[PDB]
Amino acid sequence: PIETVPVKLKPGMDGPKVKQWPLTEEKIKALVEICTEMEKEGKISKIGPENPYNTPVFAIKKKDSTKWRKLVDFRELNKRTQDFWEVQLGIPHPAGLKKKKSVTVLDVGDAYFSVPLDEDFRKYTAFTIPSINNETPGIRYQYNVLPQGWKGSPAIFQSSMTKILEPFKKQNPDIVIYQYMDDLYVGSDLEIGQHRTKIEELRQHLLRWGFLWMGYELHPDKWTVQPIVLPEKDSWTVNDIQKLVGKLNWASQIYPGIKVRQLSKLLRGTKALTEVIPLTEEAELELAENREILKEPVHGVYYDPSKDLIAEIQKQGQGQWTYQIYQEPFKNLKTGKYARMRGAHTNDVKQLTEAVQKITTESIVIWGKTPKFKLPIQKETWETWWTEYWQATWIPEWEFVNTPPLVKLWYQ
Amino acid sequence: MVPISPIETVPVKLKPGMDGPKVKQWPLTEEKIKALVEICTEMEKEGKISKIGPENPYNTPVFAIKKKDSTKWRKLVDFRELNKRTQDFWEVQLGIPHPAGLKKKKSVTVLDVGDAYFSVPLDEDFRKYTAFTIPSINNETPGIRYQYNVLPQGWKGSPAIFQSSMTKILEPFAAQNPDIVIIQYMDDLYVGSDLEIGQHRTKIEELRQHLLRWGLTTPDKKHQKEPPFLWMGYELHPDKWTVQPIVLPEKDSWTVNDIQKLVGKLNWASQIYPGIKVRQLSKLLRGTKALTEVIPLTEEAELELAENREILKEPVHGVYYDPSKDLIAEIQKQGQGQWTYQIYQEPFKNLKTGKYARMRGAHTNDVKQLTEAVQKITTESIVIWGKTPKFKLPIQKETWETWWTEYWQATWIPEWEFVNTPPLVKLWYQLEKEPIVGAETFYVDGAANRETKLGKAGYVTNKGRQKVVPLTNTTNQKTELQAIYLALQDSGLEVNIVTDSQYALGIIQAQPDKSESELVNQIIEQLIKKEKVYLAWVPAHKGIGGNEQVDKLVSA
Ligand SMILES: Cc1cc(/C=C/C#N)cc(C)c1Oc1nc(NC2CCN(Cc3ccc(S(N)(=O)=O)cc3)CC2)nc2ccsc12
Ligand SMILES: [Mg+2]
Repeated sequence: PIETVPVKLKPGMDGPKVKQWPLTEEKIKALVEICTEMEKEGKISKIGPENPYNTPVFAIKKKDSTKWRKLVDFRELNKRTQDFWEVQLGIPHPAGLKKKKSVTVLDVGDAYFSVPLDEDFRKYTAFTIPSINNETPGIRYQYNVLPQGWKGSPAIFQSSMTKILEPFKKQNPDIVIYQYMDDLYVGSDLEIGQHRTKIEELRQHLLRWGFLWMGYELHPDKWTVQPIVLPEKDSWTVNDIQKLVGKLNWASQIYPGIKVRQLSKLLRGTKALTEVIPLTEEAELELAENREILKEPVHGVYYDPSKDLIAEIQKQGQGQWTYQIYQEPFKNLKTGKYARMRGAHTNDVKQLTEAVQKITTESIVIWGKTPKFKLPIQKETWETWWTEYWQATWIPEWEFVNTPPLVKLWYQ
Repeated sequence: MVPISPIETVPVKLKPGMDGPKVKQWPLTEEKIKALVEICTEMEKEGKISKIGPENPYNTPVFAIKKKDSTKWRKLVDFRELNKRTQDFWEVQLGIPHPAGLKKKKSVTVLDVGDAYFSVPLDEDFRKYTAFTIPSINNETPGIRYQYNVLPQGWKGSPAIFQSSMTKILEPFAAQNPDIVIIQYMDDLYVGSDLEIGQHRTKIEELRQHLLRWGLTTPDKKHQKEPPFLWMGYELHPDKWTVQPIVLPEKDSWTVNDIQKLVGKLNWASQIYPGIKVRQLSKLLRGTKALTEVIPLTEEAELELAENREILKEPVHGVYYDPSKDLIAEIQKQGQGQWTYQIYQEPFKNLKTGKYARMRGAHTNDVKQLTEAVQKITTESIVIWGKTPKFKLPIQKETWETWWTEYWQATWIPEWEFVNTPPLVKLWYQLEKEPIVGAETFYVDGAANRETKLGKAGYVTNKGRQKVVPLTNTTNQKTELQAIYLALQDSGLEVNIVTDSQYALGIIQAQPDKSESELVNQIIEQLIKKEKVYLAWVPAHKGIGGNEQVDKLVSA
């Protein structure tokens, strides 16, 4: 693969100039060893002061692994790299991947290091290994080959990947294989038993063509918009009715025909919050009609691939997190709820970081792109700690929610 | 002749589209021209510059400057125009080491590398852009035109290219001598180690032997500074470090920049002098840009400055870093959004100190500020030492547990332990999760007319208690808060309150303990007095009783 594909930046855009954030000693030492051997293998080269660009780098440990992995935060370079109409004007996103019973995710990013990078573009991949206390100048490198995490790497490599797969693909024409950045999503409609073998024979298939032993498996038969449910009770207090009317008023922004007139009139007077109110049968009927309305899907909800996906997350307590994915307000394309985030019963931020990664993974499977997150956390807390729990090879965008949303109660 | 390796040249370019400078040489006096001709002649025989023909169309003006007693002339080429057109570089001299991260060094040698600077060649293809012209005597001959072969002083790329070339030169020597440290500071090179003076001196001689490979001669800096080194505003002593003397000036009339260098001295001193406070002195600046405006010190700024004099009365020193011992950070609340901290390994010997000031906002609480201080110290500690310190915080473990388990945001503080040093950070109120049985229920509402600013606020309760208060010069949002305040004022120790104010919920659900709104502060003071408060929200104008009745009362 000696011929490099020519790559350019977007018109009137310079290369990234992103500051390297501080790293602990053990992450620096890990990056020094990794990059020393990458330099020996020709994947990267030292650079001089005539290169003013920079992209941040840190170190992670992938799921169920103890070997340090180098992760470059190419987010700025990705939005500055030319739009890629690869060999086509696009691959239509495989709408059947989200329907398979089992999907295994395979880290294939190491294949990128076989293709050299356009020599005129290498300077824009510059990154710095910082030193502790600025006691030595940072170690400056640039990439000679397609780097993991860069937008152009799957596009430039895909023609090489299309042929590596298609012997496997015509053996199993009902296996859906999808590529997003460094990862391959291989979904089969067969029960786990021989799925692992089918992933393993892909895994050895690839190594015969020039790996990482690793794969995380998902089951997207689940992924819908969770229904709005209303309580079913034999005795309602004034407070219960008030919370119900508030929830229904919120749901009325999403669903047509929600009514709270009969339920509100039960609260005629100035009653103690704990007093039991018997429901009239007009109120029961109205409540029953609202229950029926909430059983149907929301009217006119469609995915527009030109707009951003928005993911909101609420902390619900006791390790529970709710989330909604949408592009337009009250037009949820997907909602969900999480519990029992592994390895962090006493760390809110670790739980949030794992929720972000799982929502992003779901969004990749369903739409082939990552959402923009609205995170219920102060910026300084998130920014200090999220890299400590990050285990994915991509990174989405995020913004911060500083005012407590009233609607946390409605997804409760 | 001993063959020497060439210093690898850095390729340099102009900014895209731009061309080299074309600035006219100013007229000079005959005496200055004679001076510049001699200076450049010796520079030329040393290889620094070279005569060029008339084809070069670029030019940069040259000047001749003197000094007071130095009875000679100085050359100065003003590369301001060329610097505007030169590419950006990796400025590898951005951040400096903090002394508190440094480790003890038994011996330190200083080497002068000022003349090694001129062994760094300038990129051949860029030299043409450095052209300058000595005007001739009486303008009767063509001016002598030169260009640089070496890094011009005053040119944009010279500091970055010089340090990068030296670092590349020194790289194998440092890597194969792990028991020494080397750093470059302007024309000075400092080599420290823990070797006995014999082996140390040997390593220095080996370093000179190494630098000779590139033809670099490095005598030790003339007029040896005996400790401490005066470096980057610090005093580096062999076993202690501190800032250079902090002298608060005596004044009976301060203007806004006398306070702004006061703030800078105190900000500089706050990294080793514990308890420095600057808020009441910094607040005296906000809205002015005329620096000679005399502003009276408030009684609170004289008090603050006085307290700073008492901390500055005696020099204090920080210790250097011992990697074998723990790293500990301790924080204290100072009041008015201010926090101080000390980082140490052994008790009473600080590596460094510091302070944190609350962010600007309408409402806040101590736990959020303490959390922000922790994140700042965490990030600074990773910079300086490469690790998070163990924290000692003035907040009970039970208080923190209650806070983060109930707070609507995700939050986290790393490994920490309680230190019982008042004032302790606490939660000042906690709202109920469920309505209170037997507690009176207040349905509150407020309203204001947008054009006349006339409003009402009040409540009605399940016991028939009622109140409406007329208000002037008010808004919807203020009357909604007023209504809640009145319910708290007029209720017993336990109370259920029902509002339709999303604005009031959003404030109270943020759990502030202080506000820039006096009404919110009054509500906070009432909440502190209660035993149980349940706050419930309902949507407005949906026929909900209690709420509909009071809405009528207050909406004119
Ligand atoms: C080596 C060095 C010197 C200086 C001074 C500049 C000036 N002007 C600055 C830095 C940043 C240096 O760089 C590192 N300095 C250290 N530690 C220091 C070394 C100096 N001592 C003070 C001292 C020691 C011995 C004598 S003595 N007895 O020889 O007269 C006199 C004074 C405090 C700790 N550690 C590192 C690690 C990587 S770089 C680096
Ligand atoms: Mg009203």
